[PDB]
Amino acid sequence: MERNKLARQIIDTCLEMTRLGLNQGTAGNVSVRYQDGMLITPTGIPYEKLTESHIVFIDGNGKHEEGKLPSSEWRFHMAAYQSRPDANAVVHNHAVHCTAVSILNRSIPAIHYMIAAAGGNSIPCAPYATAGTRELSEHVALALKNRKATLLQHHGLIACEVNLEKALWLAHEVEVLAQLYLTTLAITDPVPVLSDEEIAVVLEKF
Amino acid sequence: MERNKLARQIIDTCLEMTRLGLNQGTAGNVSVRYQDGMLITPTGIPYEKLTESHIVFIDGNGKHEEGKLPSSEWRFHMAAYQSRPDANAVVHNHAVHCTAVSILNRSIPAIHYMIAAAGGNSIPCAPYATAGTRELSEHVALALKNRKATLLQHHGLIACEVNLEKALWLAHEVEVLAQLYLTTLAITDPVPVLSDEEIAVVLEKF
Amino acid sequence: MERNKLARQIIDTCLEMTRLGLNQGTAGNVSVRYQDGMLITPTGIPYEKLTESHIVFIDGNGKHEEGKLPSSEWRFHMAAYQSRPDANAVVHNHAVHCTAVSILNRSIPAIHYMIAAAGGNSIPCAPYATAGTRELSEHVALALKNRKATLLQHHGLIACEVNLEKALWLAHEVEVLAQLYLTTLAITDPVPVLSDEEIAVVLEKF
Amino acid sequence: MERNKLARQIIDTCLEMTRLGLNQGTAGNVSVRYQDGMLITPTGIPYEKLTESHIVFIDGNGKHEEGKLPSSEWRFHMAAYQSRPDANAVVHNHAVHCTAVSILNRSIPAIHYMIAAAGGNSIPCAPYATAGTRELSEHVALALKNRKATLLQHHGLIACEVNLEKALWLAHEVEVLAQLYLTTLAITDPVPVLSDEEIAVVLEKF
Ligand SMILES: [Zn+2]
Ligand SMILES: [Zn+2]
Ligand SMILES: [Zn+2]
Ligand SMILES: [Zn+2]
Repeated sequence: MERNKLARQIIDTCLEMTRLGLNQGTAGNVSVRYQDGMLITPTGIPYEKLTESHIVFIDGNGKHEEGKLPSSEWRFHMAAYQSRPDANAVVHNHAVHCTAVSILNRSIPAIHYMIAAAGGNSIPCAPYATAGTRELSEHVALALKNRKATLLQHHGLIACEVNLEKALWLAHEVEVLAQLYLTTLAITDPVPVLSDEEIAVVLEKF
Repeated sequence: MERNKLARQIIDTCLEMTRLGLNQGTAGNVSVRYQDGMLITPTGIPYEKLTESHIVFIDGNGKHEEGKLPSSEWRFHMAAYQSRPDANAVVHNHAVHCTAVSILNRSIPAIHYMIAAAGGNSIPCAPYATAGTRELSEHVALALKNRKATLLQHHGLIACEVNLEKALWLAHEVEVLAQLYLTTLAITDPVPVLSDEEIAVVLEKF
Repeated sequence: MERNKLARQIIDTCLEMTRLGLNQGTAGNVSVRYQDGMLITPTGIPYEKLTESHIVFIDGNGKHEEGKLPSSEWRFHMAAYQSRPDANAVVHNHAVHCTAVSILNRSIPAIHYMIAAAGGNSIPCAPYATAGTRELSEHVALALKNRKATLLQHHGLIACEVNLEKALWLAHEVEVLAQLYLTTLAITDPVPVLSDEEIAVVLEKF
Repeated sequence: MERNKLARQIIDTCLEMTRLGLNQGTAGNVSVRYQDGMLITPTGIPYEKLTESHIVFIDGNGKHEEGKLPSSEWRFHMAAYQSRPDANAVVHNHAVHCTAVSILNRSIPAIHYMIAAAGGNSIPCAPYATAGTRELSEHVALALKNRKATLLQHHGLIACEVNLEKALWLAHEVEVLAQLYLTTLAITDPVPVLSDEEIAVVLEKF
């Protein structure tokens, strides 16, 4: 749990995310809870040139290390950490199916039992606000109150979990659920879903 | 036909299945008929860390080896083995197109002559029941009576065959048929199919 | 232009075709014109285990070498060679988009100027006939009279050209055109096409 | 900034573009501003056999080096360079989603805040004209007046930027936006977009 071990894993999550097909338009950013703030990916540097020393520390006050530029989307990473104390890692991306559902401004309903992985019977969609603003941060903090992942309208996805492995896994799972919802929505609307009682049993079970 | 040769092939089937794009949401599980029960993948361990010694033996009574946790979906692997005596290997996954057809709760009709690979003129869709229950197991055992593969509503796919090679091959084939059905269903409904007599000739031919 | 150089290239075309995503359901077969008949891939052996000595020779009379089983789809490879004297190589596959258009039993119209690569202003779709029969062979020979590639209803694609490189390239191009047609057909029907005069200029130009 | 360093990067952009899935039907071509004209990929040679010495120089008058055949699509590369003085690199391809939007003859509207990367609130679609003609060149030069990327009806995409890295990145981004637009258009028409004022804030911000 040294700084450089946490920097290496951030980078491996960047690479793994690209290999899985979630980082298209070379748009993601990844962070971990650390000391009084977080370690996050820098802005501008392509994932493949990233080295341990590129990773930036941002404290609880929002001040970042000297001579390093944190991701341009860092504020809602900080908002996730303060809204969900149990979150230790955050994955953000512009994965295509998720972003496509976020353009319809729809929530993803319980079309598969794996929806319970993010905490309830849906995957919310928070309202649009200009990227990088205080207003975007508030909507994300309210959406993550009772869910571990949220879509952001006209934008993409945020997923948070106890470690980087699980956070990437969740992010990927939401992209599968997003693709299943768009695939069936083109055939029939609305899409058949499992009932709230059925989702309650699955939740107990997990 | 030693235990470790069967453990190696299970693992290679996991890897091959991931490479083919069927194991998204890192959800599949694979088993083989062995002695009085089966060898199956364990729960929790990511496919890439899997070693021969991770594979779990579950006997005819449903008791598993000490200190090892079998997949959480093991019961319907045991149900497949008792419903189809000729089955020696089982592949389960949550492949996207198959799962998308299973959310519409539709059977896949004879839209391509390769539908005959699973035994008849369709790929059934068994009714939803909570994952891991006795009730899910019964529906799978009834669906596999006269078919080698079945969709599971709101869930995914199960495919069984005489060996791991053929079972993976079948599972993959059903994912192609699922994608062909969803692609054409978005254009026209219903989709044109081959007649029962035409399917009967193909069956004789195979 | 030795037998084993032609066997090596067939195999490399199998591999390249799989890498491109055209050989799903491990269904393709490839042949080259040779002596009085052709060299073709064998039936049963998975592409990755294929060695030079697996390749089968079939003469002008349809007799194959002793102890080797040619692809189960060899007859329409022989039909292509007799219908188009200029063809030296044949690629057959069950590529998804192409097969999906072939289930709608539609021709692909001039939605892109690259349609001219197969000879005219369309990609025909020959009528279904049981795989491996004389009747399937006749429909393919009539469809290839004035086109270098054809869809086969409820089945897949056949493409022929002067060498293996160009034949694979053509096969791949038709799969792109098939995907473009299905993608736009789900939005609007009919799809806008280029006029016959415009296609005539492109043809002169190529 | 030697000739061979610019030739190496063109080639790496070809390869990277293929790896990303934008060069299907082996149709792209890439160029860089150089001396009084440009260096561009040659016609006929498959990307993978390309060596530094294959790259062709075309001067300001449109004369190319002796014994080398420039891409068959070179004229609109020259048109981009004269229409946008700030452009140092050009990427052209027939990427599927982009080409599919270009067959509907539609512009891509502001469905995502990343639309601002090409300069405004849309991605235009220039009218069809036979490939390789003076008329195609004029339409591309008018479309690129106030945008860094344009679709070409019934054809594909052109993207230009200050260097090869950014030009490929832009080209890829437009393919993501194209896929998001076609995915949502199949569900609802019209697709919800961000307002012109909202796009103006994003532009200031970038
Ligand atoms: Zn973002
Ligand atoms: Zn399952
Ligand atoms: Zn076939
Ligand atoms: Zn072009």
